[PDB]
Parts: sequence; structure tokens; C-alpha cells
Amino acid sequence: VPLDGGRFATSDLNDLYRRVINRNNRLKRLLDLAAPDIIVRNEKRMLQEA
Amino acid sequence: GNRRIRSVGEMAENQFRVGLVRVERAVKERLSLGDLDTLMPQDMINAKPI
Amino acid sequence: MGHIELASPTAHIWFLKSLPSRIGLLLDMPLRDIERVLYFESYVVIEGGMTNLERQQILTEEQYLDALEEFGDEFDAKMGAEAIQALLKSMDLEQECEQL
Amino acid sequence: ETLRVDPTNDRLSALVEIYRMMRPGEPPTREAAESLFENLFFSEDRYDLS
Amino acid sequence: MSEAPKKRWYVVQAFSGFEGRVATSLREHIKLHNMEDLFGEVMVPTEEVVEIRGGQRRKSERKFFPGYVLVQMVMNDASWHLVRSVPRVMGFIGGTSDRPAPISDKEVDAIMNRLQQVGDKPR
RNA sequence: UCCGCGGCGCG
DNA sequence: CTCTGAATCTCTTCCGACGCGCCGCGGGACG
DNA sequence: CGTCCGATCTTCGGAAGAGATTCAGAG
Repeated sequence: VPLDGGRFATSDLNDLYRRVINRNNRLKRLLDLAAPDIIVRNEKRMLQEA
Repeated sequence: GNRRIRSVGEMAENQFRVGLVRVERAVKERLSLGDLDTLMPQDMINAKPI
Repeated sequence: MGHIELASPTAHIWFLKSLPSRIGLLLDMPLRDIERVLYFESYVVIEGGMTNLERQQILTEEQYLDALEEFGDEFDAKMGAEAIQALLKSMDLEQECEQL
Repeated sequence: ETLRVDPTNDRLSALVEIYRMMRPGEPPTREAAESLFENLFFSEDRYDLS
Repeated sequence: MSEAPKKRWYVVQAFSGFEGRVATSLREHIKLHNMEDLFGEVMVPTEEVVEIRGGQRRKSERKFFPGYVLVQMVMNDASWHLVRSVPRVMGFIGGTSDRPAPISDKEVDAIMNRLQQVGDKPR
């Protein structure tokens, strides 16, 4: 909903999708560039948590 | 005999106490970098949390 | 409708965090270990072969690396939601149901 | 009857037990457990009776 | 006076925007508690993509992974307490919370070569 | 303008 | 002796009327 | 003008259901 001002009426769904997609593409960037094994472990853990 | 009342004074005291513990944690963190008299006691103090 | 391509497998929470442990009862092993395996803190064996480990052998981090030192040839242990998916792939309904 | 069910007979092991109970999954240490016990009931920063 | 092993690297999870602050906070704790021998250095990855125009100009600071940092230590419960006591940072990552696992040095020197390859000929 | 939460009141 | 095993104890979880009206709130720290 | 998100509030029944225990029994 466009609110009169610099911000709009946003539910939590869009923010959650933004967080999850950011997590996913950051994990993809890590794995593609051959990230160290320990990093991708906690990365996948936190993606699953998200 | 075991139920009391508290008023605006107690609420102000408790909120002010919480603000002070937060700000003193911040002040201790910044004073850990303490050094010889190149600082004047206003920049360490931050009124924003209070 | 659209979709997002998850780079890594993840477990559906409802099939995990419910009073009936559908994943646990389908895998016949208590939900305590599935949580640990899914949240990346312990290892599970997936068909370790003719070794001293069982099909559903739960392992810790220290024991996993020790076993890998001696049994890195064909013993394979995978860890995580991808491991859970792979383990679920490697089972058959008919033999299990007739055995039960 | 309480002492019969008691799993410990020494101060160190009881401190270990309470330290593990209140915060699960943490390294049991004599110094950490003793400090936490003293900060729960005898340090004015956290515990305070009016 | 007999334990002189390969001095280890572990990983510490740091909140976004405090990475340099976490690094200098650990440096400050090292220089304050005066166990500068037990503790080592911190290797946080940095690379510099440079573009003359297009919003941000002449420099753009990006890094391989923001959420984590690599720090040099030895195995010590006192060191564990010192790292955990640092504010604005969460702590170690490993198989168990009590003792995190080390990192294989093969990918360590692989990422050393990677940062050497990306980071060269400044400006 | 449109969304959500909290508080109060009415039935 | 021992494994079983029915019973017992303990730990986790989803739940709590239905309409209406009014008002207040709706980030925030940092490169 | 955009980018990206660490400390402890603390005390209900009321069941329902699942998990852990236990001790007891024919022997």
C-alpha cells in the first residue's frame, strides 16, 4: 500500500522473502567461488533457519 | 499485606536505570580506548539511547 | 505464481516440527537426532557398507573425522538436509512395510 | 530424602550441574560456574532487592 | 614447553557492519589483556573493484563473505572466554559449542592465492 | 484513504 | 539373572466469545 | 541517500499427546 511518505505499508511476507532470497544468492555466490567448507556449513544452517 | 503500588516516579526510575546501564556499557566500551586528555567528556556520552 | 531456486536442499518444518514426527516415524528413529542432523551439528551414515557402522548410525563430529581417517575408502557419511534427502531416497516402501 | 536423590556430593559438581542446567550446551568450568552463581544471587548489577 | 603445533585458524560470526570494528576490538583485547603471544592475527578478506562512474566512483569495497571472519588463535578455554566476552560479536562456529573444529589448510592457502591474485597492483 | 499492533470504552 | 512390559512419571504444545466505536503507535543504525 | 538488519521477559489450567523411566515378574 503506498503510504504518504518515504515508506510504504509493507507486511512481513515481502521482508521474509527478501531475507531468504538474499541468503540463497549469497550462498550461491559462496559455493560458486569455492568457499571454505566450514563457512558453507553455517551458511546452510542459517538458510535453513531462515 | 503483600500488594503494593508504584507511581510515575518508580517508572521513571526504572526506565532511567535501563537507559543508564545501556549508556554505561557504551561508555565503558569507548573508554577501553582511553588515552591521555585528548578527549573532553561529551563525545563518549550519547544522549540518544536515553 | 513464481519460484525461487534453492541452491541447497532444506527440510520442510511442518513435516518436522509436529507432535506426530512424520519424518521420524517414517525413518523409524527418534526426532532428537534428526533435529541435530538438520541443524548441522552431527553426522548420519548413509549405507556405510561392510564396516562397523549401521545404516542409521548417528555420529558426532569427532567420531566422524576419526572414522574418515580409517574408513575413507568407501564408507560415506553426509551431513545436513541434503544428507536427509539422500537417505530418504535410498529406502523402499514395500520391503519396509512387509518387514513391519 | 533430598540428599538421597542428590546426584552430587561436592561443591564443584553441584556448580557444574547448575551451570549446565541454566544455560544448556556450554563448557563446564569451575571459574565460569562460580562466577555465574555469584552473579545470579550476590552481584548488584543483576540481582537487587529493594 | 613442548607443544608447538601449527597455530590454528578458527571462524567467528560477526554482525553486519562491525567487521572492522570486531577486528580492532579483538586487537584491543589482545593488547589490553597482554596475551599477545597466545593470540595472533585476523584475516578478513578484502577486494577492490574500481569503476570510474556509475554511482559509487573510483572504488567499491566488496568482500567474499561478510557474515564470518577468520582469526588466528591456539586452543585454550581462557582464549574461548576472551573471544566470547568481546561485544558486538557472537562467537565461534564448529561441530560443538565447547570446542570448534579447525579448518583444512589446503583451502586456506587456496584462498591466500585467491586474495593474492585479486589483490595486486593497487590503484 | 486502504495494512498491522497496543490501550480504552460500549453492548 | 534377565528382558520386557505394563504402568508411571515427565516434558512439550495448542487453547482460551463476538461485534462495534475511539485514540495512540507504528523502525533505525551506519557506510 | 541509500543498505541491511543480541540482551534476558520471568509465577494457568487443562488436557492431549509424546517421550523417558521404572521396577517387577516369571523365572
